[PDB]
Amino acid sequence: ADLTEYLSRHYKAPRMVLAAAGGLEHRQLLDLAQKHFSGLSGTYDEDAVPTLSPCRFTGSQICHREDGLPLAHVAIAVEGPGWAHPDNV
Amino acid sequence: AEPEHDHRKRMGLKMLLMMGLLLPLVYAMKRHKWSVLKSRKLAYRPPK
Repeated sequence: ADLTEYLSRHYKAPRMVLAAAGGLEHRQLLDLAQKHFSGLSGTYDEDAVPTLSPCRFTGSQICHREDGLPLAHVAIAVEGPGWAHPDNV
Repeated sequence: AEPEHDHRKRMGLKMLLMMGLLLPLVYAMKRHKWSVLKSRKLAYRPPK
């Protein structure tokens, strides 16, 4: 019930993309999309559809001290901007 | 006996007023750095 609720809420047509690359016409990709995907959100556009909300970055430390392991792993990061931002390049 | 008398009391008022600024300020500086330790949380996670 947890799993089907997740599926119901999230696997909805405006939120998913049929992608292809290779030896194909776009026309037949479009044809097969109407053939096999068209029963998804023809009247299923309903309920709180579903805003993400910003995540507060902190500036903090987690240190799992284990001297039994032979090499140290360290990852360090500042807060980056999202997908959208020109600053990424 | 003491011709410095009036000068030492003038510097004293300056000393007290300066220290009334610097003592809480250096305290905040020291607390700010000690923040990382004073709020730290430990967990012990042994195997099995």
